[PDB]
Amino acid sequence: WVSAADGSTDYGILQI
Amino acid sequence: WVSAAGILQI
Amino acid sequence: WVSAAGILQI
Amino acid sequence: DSDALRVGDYTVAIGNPFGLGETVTSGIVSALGRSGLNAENYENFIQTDAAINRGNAGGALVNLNGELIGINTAILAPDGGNIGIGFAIPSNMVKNLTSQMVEYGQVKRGELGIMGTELNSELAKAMKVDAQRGAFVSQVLPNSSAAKAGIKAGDVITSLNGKPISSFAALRAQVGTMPVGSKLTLGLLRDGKQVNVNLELQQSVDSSSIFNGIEGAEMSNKGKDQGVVVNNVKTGTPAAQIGLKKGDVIIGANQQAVKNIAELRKVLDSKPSVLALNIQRGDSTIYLLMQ
Amino acid sequence: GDVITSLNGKPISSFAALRAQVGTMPVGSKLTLGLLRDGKQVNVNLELQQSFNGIEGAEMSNKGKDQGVVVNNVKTGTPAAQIGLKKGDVIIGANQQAVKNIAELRKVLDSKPSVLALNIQRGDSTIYLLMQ
Amino acid sequence: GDVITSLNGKPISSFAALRAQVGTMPVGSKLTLGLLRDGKQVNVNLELQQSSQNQVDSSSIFNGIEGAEMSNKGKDQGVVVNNVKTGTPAAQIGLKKGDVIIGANQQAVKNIAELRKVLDSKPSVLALNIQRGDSTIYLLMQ
Repeated sequence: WVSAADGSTDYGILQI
Repeated sequence: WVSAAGILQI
Repeated sequence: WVSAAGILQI
Repeated sequence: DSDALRVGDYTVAIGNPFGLGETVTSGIVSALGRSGLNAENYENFIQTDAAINRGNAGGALVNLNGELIGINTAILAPDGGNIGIGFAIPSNMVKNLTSQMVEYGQVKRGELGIMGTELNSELAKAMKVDAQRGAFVSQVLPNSSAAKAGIKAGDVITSLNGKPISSFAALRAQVGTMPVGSKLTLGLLRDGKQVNVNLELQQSVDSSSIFNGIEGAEMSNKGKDQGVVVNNVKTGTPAAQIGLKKGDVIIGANQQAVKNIAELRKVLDSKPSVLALNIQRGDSTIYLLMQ
Repeated sequence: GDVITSLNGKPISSFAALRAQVGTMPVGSKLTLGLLRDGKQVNVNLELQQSFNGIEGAEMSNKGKDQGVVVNNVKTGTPAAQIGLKKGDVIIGANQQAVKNIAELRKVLDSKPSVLALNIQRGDSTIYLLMQ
Repeated sequence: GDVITSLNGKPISSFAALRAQVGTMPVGSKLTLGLLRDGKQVNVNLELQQSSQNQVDSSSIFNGIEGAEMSNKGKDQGVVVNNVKTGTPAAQIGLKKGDVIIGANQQAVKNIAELRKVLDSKPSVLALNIQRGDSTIYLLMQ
């Protein structure tokens, strides 16, 4: 995958 | 035990 | 450890 | 007199290890005023390298003249076998505790009514205090013997009845064994000045004290024979698990009227299988069942 | 129930993007958002925010005229109430040094003592609080 | 301190039985109980009422969401949540006791009827406009 060099499906609730 | 096939309030 | 054979108040 | 003991003094232990029979071992006073094995207990231990194991408990610790200096109580052993670290309760504390049991069948516990903590070198620096050890007075309770005596917060206690003080924990243990009304004298240190004061011990509730196992609820008498009112309740405790809430007033139990804690305790002395409390929340009368 | 659609004019790709945008902006940055509530376009002016004198998660102030540092209000979860501090207390002094104001208090903290002994007073009683 | 012994003439086996008996009877049902106070037989006429608290489970409205009881609040003031169980599908979406559903999917909610009315629409995602304390929040479903 990526490597350094219930409720809406798109996301749980994040804080801004 | 049983399987499907304190003060209480009335 | 030990076995038988904060402000405190005085 | 255990107060004459000095580290280096020779000690002899006598007990019944592993039921072998009366067994005598020897050693010296490793250290004095040791405590911390159980922070809730009154402990001013004498430490000795004299052999002590399972069975020695309650045994005698004597000096070369055969005089009792302490009672062997516990050891520090990772394997349940002596490794040269044993503790005994100073003879003086025993003298005081037994003499009461002889007369009252229990101990009349008194207090000075002061809050405090151990005086370490760090705290001494902050408080501009000379002594690196002793009892530091956090605060004095109002209407307490200490208050009446003229003890102020920020004071450092250095001696008790002339005898120097090893630590706050020691002092706690000292007075913790003395009977109520005992007249004693303290050596204080405030602003680099030596002070002496005359004191007299005074009198000094949880639900575990009445139900023997039910914690998390304080309660006392209400007015004059108006029942037992509950002062405060803690969450997630055996008491609140049966319903008990602060503000309740116990009118009676098992069809017997309850005016005070004495009457309540008299119903519990009967030891009934099930307890039925007739308390009252606000305007309503309810019941609480136990067992 | 509002839906944010723009930030300082620039449209918003996602919530994750918006989070990253402002997450890099400095405290106090004044910005403007474009919202959508009930099919109506809304514009708002904002100013970033942090998560008298306050020490160690405890907010205090001065009392009258050089009458010490009185405690206005305390937080429970904070280390302040974890050492005993309650609202209404009045710091008379610390480490055997008289405290008239937040200036003299801070002057003791500049000394950086291993342990801090506060001579506060609750009610008609005088107590101490220790730190470190 | 009273002991109930009979219901509508029929003797009572246990408290649990009585609970089940009346628990199935419709609101406003007029019934009679046989009491025993101070060794004294008593008869009383009763009428079932609208339970203010713990009135209705949540699985009865969301068809699959258990662990949260709720009912109407005062006078068309929304659907308040009475009690919430831990480790349940309900609390898994955030729901907590004390919440008061004001509306859902931009439709006002005054009582359980209105709420169910929105669920009859069967939307893909449900957005509840509840209020905790003096704050207004939303809870999303699906």
